Amino acid sequence: LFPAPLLAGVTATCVALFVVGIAGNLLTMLVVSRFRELRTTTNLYLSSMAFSDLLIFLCMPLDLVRLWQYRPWNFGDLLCKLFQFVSESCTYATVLTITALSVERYFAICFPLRAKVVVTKGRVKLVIFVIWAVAFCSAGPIFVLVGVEHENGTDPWDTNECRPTEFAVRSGLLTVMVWVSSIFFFLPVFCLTVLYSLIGRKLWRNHKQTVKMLAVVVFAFILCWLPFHVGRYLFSKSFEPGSLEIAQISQYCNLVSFVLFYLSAAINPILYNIMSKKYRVAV
Amino acid sequence: ELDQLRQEAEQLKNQIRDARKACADATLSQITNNIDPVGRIQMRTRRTLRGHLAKIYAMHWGTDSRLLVSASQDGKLIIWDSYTTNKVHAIPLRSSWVMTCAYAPSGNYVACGGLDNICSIYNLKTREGNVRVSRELAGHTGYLSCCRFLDDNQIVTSSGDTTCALWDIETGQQTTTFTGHTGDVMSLSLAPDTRLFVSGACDASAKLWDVREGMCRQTFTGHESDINAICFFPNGNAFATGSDDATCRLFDLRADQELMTYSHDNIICGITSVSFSKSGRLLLAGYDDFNCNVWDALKADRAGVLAGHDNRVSCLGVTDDGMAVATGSWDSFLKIWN
Amino acid sequence: TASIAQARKLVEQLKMEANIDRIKVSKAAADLMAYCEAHAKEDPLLTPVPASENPFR
Amino acid sequence: QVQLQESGGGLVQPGGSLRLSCAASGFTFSNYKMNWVRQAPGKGLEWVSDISQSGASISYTGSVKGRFTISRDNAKNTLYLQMNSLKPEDTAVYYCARCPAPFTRDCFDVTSTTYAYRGQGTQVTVSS
Amino acid sequence: EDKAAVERSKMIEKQLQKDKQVYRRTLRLLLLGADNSGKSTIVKQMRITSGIFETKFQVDKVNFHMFDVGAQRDERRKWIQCFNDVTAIIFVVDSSDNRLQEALNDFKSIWNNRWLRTISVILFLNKQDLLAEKVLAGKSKIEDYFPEFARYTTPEDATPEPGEDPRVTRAKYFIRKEFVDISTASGDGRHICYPHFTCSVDTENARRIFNDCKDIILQMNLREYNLV
Ligand SMILES: CN(C)N(C)C(=O)[C@]1(Cc2ccccc2)CCCN(C(=O)[C@@H](Cc2c[nH]c3ccccc23)NC(=O)C(C)(C)N)C1
Ligand SMILES: CC(C)CCC[C@@H](C)[C@H]1CC[C@H]2[C@@H]3CC=C4C[C@@H](O)CC[C@]4(C)[C@H]3CC[C@]12C
Ligand SMILES: CC(C)CCC[C@@H](C)[C@H]1CC[C@H]2[C@@H]3CC=C4C[C@@H](O)CC[C@]4(C)[C@H]3CC[C@]12C
Repeated sequence: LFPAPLLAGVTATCVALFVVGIAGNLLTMLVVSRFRELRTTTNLYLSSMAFSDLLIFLCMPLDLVRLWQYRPWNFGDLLCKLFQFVSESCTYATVLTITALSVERYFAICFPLRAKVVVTKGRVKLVIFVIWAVAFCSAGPIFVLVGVEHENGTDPWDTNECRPTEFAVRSGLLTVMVWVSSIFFFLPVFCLTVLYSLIGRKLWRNHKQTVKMLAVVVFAFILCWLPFHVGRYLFSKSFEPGSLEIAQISQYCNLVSFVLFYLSAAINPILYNIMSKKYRVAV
Repeated sequence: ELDQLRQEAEQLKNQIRDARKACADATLSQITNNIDPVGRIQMRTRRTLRGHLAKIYAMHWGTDSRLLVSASQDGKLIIWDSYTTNKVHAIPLRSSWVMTCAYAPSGNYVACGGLDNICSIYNLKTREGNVRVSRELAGHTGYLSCCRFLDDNQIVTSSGDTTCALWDIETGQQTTTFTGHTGDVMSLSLAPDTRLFVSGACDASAKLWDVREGMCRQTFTGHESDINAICFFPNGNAFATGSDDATCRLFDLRADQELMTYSHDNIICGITSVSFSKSGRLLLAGYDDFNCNVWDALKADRAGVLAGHDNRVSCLGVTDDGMAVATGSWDSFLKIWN
Repeated sequence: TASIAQARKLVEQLKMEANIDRIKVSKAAADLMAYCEAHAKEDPLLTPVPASENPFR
Repeated sequence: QVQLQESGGGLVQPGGSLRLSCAASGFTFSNYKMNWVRQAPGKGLEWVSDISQSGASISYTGSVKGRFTISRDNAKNTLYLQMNSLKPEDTAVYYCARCPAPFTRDCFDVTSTTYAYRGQGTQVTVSS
Repeated sequence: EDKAAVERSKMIEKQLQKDKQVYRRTLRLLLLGADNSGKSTIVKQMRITSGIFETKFQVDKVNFHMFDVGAQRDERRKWIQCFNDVTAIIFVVDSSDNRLQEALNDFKSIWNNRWLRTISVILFLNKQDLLAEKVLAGKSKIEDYFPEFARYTTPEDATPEPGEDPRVTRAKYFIRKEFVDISTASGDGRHICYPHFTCSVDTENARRIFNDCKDIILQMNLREYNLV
């Protein structure tokens, strides 16, 4: 599938994003672990997000083989299922940490004197645990959704592909998973837009650069994640009768969504860390 | 008459200058040049003490060389065990603006004071097992800057009202009052024999006081700005003063003048604390820039640097056995170095 | 009116500082050198101690 | 020792001029901001003017702006105040003070209770 | 034994955390002013040989500890350093024009001090009824102390505070502009001066402090939350 140059470019950009994102997410964790004065609540959320992004990138090579190298998935079925589960759980954890970080930024800006009391750092670790628990619970159905399949007319060694199982396609599990995933786009996007719009209203009433970076954060989130969920929905729809003409659209959309999905993990440290003077000096 | 006495004072100043110049047959540098440099003094942070919410203003080692009290302006004295970093006591203060703390040589009491103008003496060995304010020495008309126990019943304090005071803790009244400084008295160092103490008092001058007679035996000048710290040389015949002019100076009581000046053109910040090592070969000085410097007290060379504090180094202290040096900073951490 | 007394207080005080028995600076420098030389080996910071005897290790 | 010795100034007719000088000893004169302060009869100490280490920054109190000019000579460790168009209200003892610490931008040197780093002052009288 | 020592240390550390909560949730203010400034009266408006006084008051469930220097000498370059971490310095200055240049110099020293160079100043230009009476009377002239006032004219964007004769507005805004010039001419946005025209009888002074602290804390939150 696809032209070879297209996927060559995809893998090149993905390797570049791999190095960049690994560097950023390692830097965040090292800076937060070494420096005691940097163990603030926002930096705890960002350390969790850095871990999630690092795990996504570590899973990236397997996904890229699954997409480009096309070496038949002779590896364990448990490996396919578990690595998909890890990738999905880290995705949901990153999204939920972004949402929690926006909600904590809305406080401490619109209620600077209330946040000094209401926000408790002891509870922040519980919040991170709850984020991760929800991510795991939501990515749990991956073990029912994904599996190693083969072309019915060939040996189960030259066409083994880790993919959503035909049973899931037939049983309707695919669509319900698509909508459950879309929850992790609609809730974060609405929350971010509303809360950062209120923050921008207050600050506008330096502040110009703060508002500009908030707009950049929301725009980057939308750019990276709207193609992801739209491509998942298209891929689900492409298996219905008469959907032959939209199969190519789904393929291209999911390729661009792959690129942007890993761009998101590469860029999160840039969006949330380097904008801080304290972080930059800490580096 | 005012003018007559002024002329007499100036003539006596000239006489004293000429006498101490006549005594200045040779310099310390010209005498110590033949001794081998101390080498590069490399020291590492063995311990870091955490628990103070605000900047640390003073610390003092116990005579056992293990327990140390620190004072923070969040309103707490913490007595730590430096070996394990266990907190032995945490005393909440009635006034959070504490600028000094002291550890009784017997270990039974600590003292602290500050902008409240009161020296609070805390009993550490109560039968009930809880620390209490044993006494509240009042009578100073300005913030306490330093305090130091002579004994479980006597403590000498320096104040921003330009005077020092020797107290009787049992009766809580100034046994003696030491006057003669014109600026705030910033620090005092008690002599090893406890029969004398020196004080540096924001008038670029240090003074030597006899505890029993209550009079100023000698006045030493040479600094260009306020003296923030003063420390006795281990034999008790000399002392070092650090000041805001970014230089430390060594004074000898018997020669009655300044022997050595420890400064570098790259240092343009004031000295906040000074201390001598066990043998007196190393002079450790904390600075307004966030790191301390270790000087060869004899050759006046900067032998080493202690970096590791993110803010002002406010207090310094060497154990009685000389095994480690504690540095406390405005970042609220005490670091033990060895 | 009290300032005239203070000057007096200063003047007389300077006298008790001029009449002390000072010594040559060379003697003081030699005494400090002798003390440091005598006590050098007893100073852990000047002479780092073996890690076994260091209580902070 | 840190000492500041001021000379010049005395009895002068209104509308006259006077050049006060101050010789500084015991400290590196070029590292400190210098100030002119004054005490009029029956009043407290009042800051008159200030000049920075290199003289690049100068400031005057409003009551004297346009009449007095402050200067310093670091090679000679001297501070000068040239006072033109003397007024009867300028009758006062003039003290030369210096910043308590070097390389600083702030000063705390008008205090009555024996600020250590100012001189004994020189009387400047304007009368008929 | 060592186990008992560790247990005692942990018991102490629990109390230390309990106290850290209160310490972090409370805002500390340093009240500075001269003898003629009515700061002593402002303290009495905070109706909820010692060297320091504390008045603790509450606004919208936020606790403020305001510290007034008590029995101290007039030399302040050393004990002022104790206040390098307060959230704000409330600097009260009397408008009587003459002590104004003295107050300007005090504000300049506070502003440019190395250890107070990140602390914001809430500037209470106190005693404005007295300022109005003095200006209207015409006997005292600001030009005799500040010659630049001879050519200062009120900005067109200045709030008028209805009911003020234009002379009063011109004088009060010139006095404000003096301190604002001092505050903006040195340093940078690392700290901000918040000028207010106040009277010791004003019942809203506390509220003003609150409104300013919200801003001061806000400016730090932008840093603490990686927004700038
Ligand atoms: C080839 N593989 C690598 N890719 C990139 C794919 O996009 C796919 C094949 C494909 C390739 C090219 C063009 C068109 C379709 C399409 C998209 C779906 N899908 C996944 O595997 C999904 C499984 C899933 C998890 N919750 C869902 C909700 C609704 C639909 C699906 C899922 N999970 C991920 O992708 C991970 C978790 C690794 N992030 C396989
Ligand atoms: C199971 C895998 C997939 C994910 C588990 C999430 C883990 C890695 C998360 C959850 C809570 C997080 C911790 C929250 C608080 C702190 C304290 C701080 O001083 C260092 C980082 C540290 C210790 C975080 C490291 C990462 C962390 C342990
Ligand atoms: C892609 C979209 C959703 C990005 C949202 C941008 C947010 C973060 C910010 C950026 C600039 C902000 C605006 C800047 C200025 C003003 C004027 C003010 O009187 C009302 C609020 C308003 C109108 C702000 C609303 C929120 C705002 C639009």
